[PDB]
Amino acid sequence: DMFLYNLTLQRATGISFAIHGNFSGTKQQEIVVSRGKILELLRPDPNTGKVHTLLTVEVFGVIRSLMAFRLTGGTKDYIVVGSDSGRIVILEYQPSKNMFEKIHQETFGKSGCRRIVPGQFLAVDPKGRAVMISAIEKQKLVYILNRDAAARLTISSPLEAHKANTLVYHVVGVDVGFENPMFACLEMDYEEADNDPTGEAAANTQQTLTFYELDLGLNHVVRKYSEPLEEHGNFLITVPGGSDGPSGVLICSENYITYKNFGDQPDIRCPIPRRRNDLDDPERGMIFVCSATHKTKSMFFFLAQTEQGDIFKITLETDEDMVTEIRLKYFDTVPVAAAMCVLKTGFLFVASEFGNHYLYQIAHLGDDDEEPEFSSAMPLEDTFFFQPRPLKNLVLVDELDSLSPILFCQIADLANEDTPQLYVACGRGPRSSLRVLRHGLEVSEMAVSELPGNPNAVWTVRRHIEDEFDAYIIVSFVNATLVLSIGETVEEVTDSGFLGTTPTLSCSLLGDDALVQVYPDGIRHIRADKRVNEWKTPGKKTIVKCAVNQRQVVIALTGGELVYFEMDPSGQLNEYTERKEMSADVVCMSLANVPPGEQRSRFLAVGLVDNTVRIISLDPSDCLQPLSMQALPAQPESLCIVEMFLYLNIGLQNGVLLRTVLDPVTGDLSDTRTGSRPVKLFRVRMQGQEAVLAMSSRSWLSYSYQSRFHLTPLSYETLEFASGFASEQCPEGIVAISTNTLRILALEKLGAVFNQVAFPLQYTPRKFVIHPESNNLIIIETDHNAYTEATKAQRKQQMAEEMVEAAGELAAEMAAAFLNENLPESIFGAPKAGNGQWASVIRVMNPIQGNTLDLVQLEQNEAAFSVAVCRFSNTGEDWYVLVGVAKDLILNPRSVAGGFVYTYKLVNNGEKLEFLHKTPVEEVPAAIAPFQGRVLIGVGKLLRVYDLGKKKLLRKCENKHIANYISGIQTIGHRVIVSDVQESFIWVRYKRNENQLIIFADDTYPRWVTTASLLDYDTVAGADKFGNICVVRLPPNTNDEVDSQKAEVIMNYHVGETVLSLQKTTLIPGGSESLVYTTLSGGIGILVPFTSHEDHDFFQHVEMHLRSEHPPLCGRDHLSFRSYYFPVKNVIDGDLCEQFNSMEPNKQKNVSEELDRTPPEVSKKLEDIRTRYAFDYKDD
Amino acid sequence: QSKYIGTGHADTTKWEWLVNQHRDSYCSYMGHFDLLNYFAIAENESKARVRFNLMEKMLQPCGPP
Repeated sequence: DMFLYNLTLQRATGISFAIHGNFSGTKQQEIVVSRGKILELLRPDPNTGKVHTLLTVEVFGVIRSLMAFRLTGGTKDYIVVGSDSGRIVILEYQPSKNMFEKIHQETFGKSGCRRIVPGQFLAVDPKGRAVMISAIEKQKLVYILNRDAAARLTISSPLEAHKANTLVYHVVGVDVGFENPMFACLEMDYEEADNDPTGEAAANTQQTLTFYELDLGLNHVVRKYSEPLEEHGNFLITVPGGSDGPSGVLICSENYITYKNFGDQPDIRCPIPRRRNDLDDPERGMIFVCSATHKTKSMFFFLAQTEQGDIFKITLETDEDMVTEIRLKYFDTVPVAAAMCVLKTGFLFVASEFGNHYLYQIAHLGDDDEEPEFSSAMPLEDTFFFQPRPLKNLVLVDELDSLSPILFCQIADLANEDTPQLYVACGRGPRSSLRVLRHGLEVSEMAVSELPGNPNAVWTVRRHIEDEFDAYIIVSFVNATLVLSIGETVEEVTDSGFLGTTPTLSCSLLGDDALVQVYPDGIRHIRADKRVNEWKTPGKKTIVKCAVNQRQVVIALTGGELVYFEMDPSGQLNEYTERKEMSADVVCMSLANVPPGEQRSRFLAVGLVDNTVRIISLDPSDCLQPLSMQALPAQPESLCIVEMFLYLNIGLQNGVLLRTVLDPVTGDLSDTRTGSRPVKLFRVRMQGQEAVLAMSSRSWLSYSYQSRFHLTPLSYETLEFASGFASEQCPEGIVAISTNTLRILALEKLGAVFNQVAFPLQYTPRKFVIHPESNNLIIIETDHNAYTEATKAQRKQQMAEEMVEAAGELAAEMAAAFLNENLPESIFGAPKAGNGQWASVIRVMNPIQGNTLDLVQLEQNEAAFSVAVCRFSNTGEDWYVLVGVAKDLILNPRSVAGGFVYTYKLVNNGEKLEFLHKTPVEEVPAAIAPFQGRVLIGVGKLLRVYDLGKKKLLRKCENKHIANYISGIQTIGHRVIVSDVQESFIWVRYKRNENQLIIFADDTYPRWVTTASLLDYDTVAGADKFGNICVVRLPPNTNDEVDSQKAEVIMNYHVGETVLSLQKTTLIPGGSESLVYTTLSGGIGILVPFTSHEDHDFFQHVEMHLRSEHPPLCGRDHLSFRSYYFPVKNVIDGDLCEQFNSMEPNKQKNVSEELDRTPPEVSKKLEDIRTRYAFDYKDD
Repeated sequence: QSKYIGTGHADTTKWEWLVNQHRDSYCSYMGHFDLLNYFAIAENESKARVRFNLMEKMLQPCGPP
């Protein structure tokens, strides 16, 4: 038996919908976004300009439409949600409870994203009196919205607006001044097209803009108006009517925009302006992808973005009650957005269709400048032209990191740390990237300055005790120490500091204004009044270790000889009249800070080569006297006494760290392994309290939170030293030095999440492999409708040559500006052209830094879809890089001219690719796998065993009984698992005697596989194009000699987001194996096995209870949702279970008492799963 | 059942069946977000243009009978 448990770690980051309004019922405007399966409420701050996520809720359904409305005289906006349920839901956000309250939910149809069941389209009357939900075809429903005496919104019965054999491109409510509600929509009748064997009825069948009217007095809906359009349009825009502007709709169409208000209003059209000298194929059209609308009591305007990301400001001139002209004007350029929101106080929210999201501030409305303003009345026949310029009307204020779309992922420990990182190949075209993910605390790099030599230490010292900010940063190297004054320019200083040439063991502010340096050859004291008191080391000895304080200085000399200095209130230091020797040498010391009231701290921790730590009193009553010793499992590396009670932290030579309680004696303790690196301990200031920073393979932070400790690692690389920092530039940060680098960092965010570092790419990545020796990455980046750099260059040059042909002699100057400037493709989009064109690039990149080691630009129409790095049995230990490529791939309709397989030498330990040979093949090979000293390559439906030759790759075996097409292949040591594009997995054995691939098993169900992974020698876990995940297992007693084995399915589960990477791995050291998956919406999830049947029954009953006491927000049935395509088999939805903490307390009491438990017990048992398989940073 | 679009009978041609499942498929592409994402990634086109082509395909997904 294998029962699983699903959990989400990083929720989906891509945005499918976005609306704005006063959802909190205040003057503040919020933004409700739909990430597909998750509804989210965000609040952009008009002060700091950051977007904060107020609420995030899993709806357990497919959100297909999102609208907000407001009743007359209302002060708060509701939320209408069209889902994959057969229900419409109206929700209201509650700030006092921070939850969406389901105000209404009315049922009308069946579940699923059906063809004739409404839910796909949603348009509301701009006065809030009625809402219309409609399907893609035929069925359309309208509900009447009216509040009662208690001011609570009430819904009516559905009014039918069906029209058989009619397709709906888009629905939009028309702003009429409190007249009968009007819903305009684009329709297309296919009844004639379905009855004409010539196909002529298919053509000349143009879409009709139709106006539906809701007769409020007669309580029925009638197809009031209908007129055919000139060319097909993609979406509509509500033109504000009534008192503000003229009523009507803006129909967006390929290369045109048409205001077509009905009545005596004449159709007004304007062509879509095109950029000057488009590198795109002129045969391709141009449409708008989205539109925002801003309505003011004074004016109004629109913002319409093109496929290239061109935002235009559309204004309408009006006379009497009719419109005169459509005035477009080039506003700016942002990435291609799925939705835009224009908020008051000047802010534009751009939710990109892929990649990171953006929040800009509107500096200028777009006018008052000297840019050309186009009008519909301008005659031309030819379109308008404009010059794409950098951002001059907007300013980037915030950027939300979104991982969508995640195409490949490898969870491995490529860095020096212990916890594995998530190396994620993800992005969209030119904005693609390889991002490294570490789950910890976000680190804001305030500054980075490289240091010569190898620095080993660093401190930060104030100039006065009353100074709110520090004054000096000291860095100790091998033979020298350096002082920096953190003024306005953080420049190197020499005179104010004195110190010396020799390495420094400590730098502290001893007096109110006196500085003290401890170096191996002695102690230097620097008074504020520049008088230096120098203390030489007695005899030939040197100072091994030290421990400073606000009024105490203890040093440990060779042979373990302690020397104690205490400052008198007059200011000088006085050495004690006795020096104590230890049982062995001293390796580390710590001395607690003095309380504000007292004049000296009592306890002194001293670590010995005895592998023991000892507490020594410093009060004059028992000065330098043993108080309590303690043995340790290894030699200590650092000590740190800290308050919150008193705790002694001990970091050993191995990676173990210990927290102990002490007062007159040492008490009990708890320990944990951090190992791989010796643990160092530093004092840091966090949230106005004292926290401890322990450094090993990772930098962990231990801090108390409401008498409850936390030990959270930093999402950052290895560090070597650190000390607390505080300046006006960074009020509360940390100065840390790593190998040959000095860094000023800050820990602003307190919550632990998946933090990233992004390495930009050029094209959309398909796959990357791990080089075992070099630990580097070989990534293939392939994109459709693209030019390669060479081809782009030839078309730009050729376009200059065509450009000179005009009689004119400014053509050479225009060609100077044009050729000189290659616009950045990351922001202004990448030139796209050709239905058969492609662009593929092989890249060798180091995962430690962002540097690309090698670059291989492929030919024009070559498209790589597979890659691998392996050795060959016939050759030596030389690494080879095979890359599967396709020649002249045309999709829709699928037709391929050829395919290739490049072979590379990968010399200089994985740093450069040397061309070997290029073996051609008939069909595209989208699968390459190392297999028993040779390489399995899947060309088309043919799985072939390939060996290396000096001229070409020799075909050693072939199997052509595969159904459709090979998408991927993975092999255990003996067997071969192949992923058919449509017909699930197949099980093949390779007979070594005859080189024969015998198919010995397949699946009973068809599965549109996307990726998979071998859980063991018998079972395989696979993903689905439709967002499902399954585990299929062979019969237990089987051998590869038998044939036609039906593989039984032991797990089915609909995730709801398309999965593209499954990987069995351990997330943290000491935890258990989990099945981590990534998704196409930028989300990271895990599947977790149960350890006993008792837990299975427990979480299962939790699931059943919450399915009824906490039903999905958008009317969907949870059990049906997870059984979207296949019934659920042995999976418990942990995302639903963790909503136990969000229910009402009475429901928690009922569900808990039904399990004979208490709510806190249920919550802890839910946290146990994350503690065992994910990230838990609680420290008792 | 006759009033439910997509339902079939004994005298239902293969063209009617596959145009029914073709239109159903295109509508499902419109619905499920990540499916439209996969398609918009394969062919380097924005989501809006992919949905537009999927709507133009609704007139005659296969061909005349």
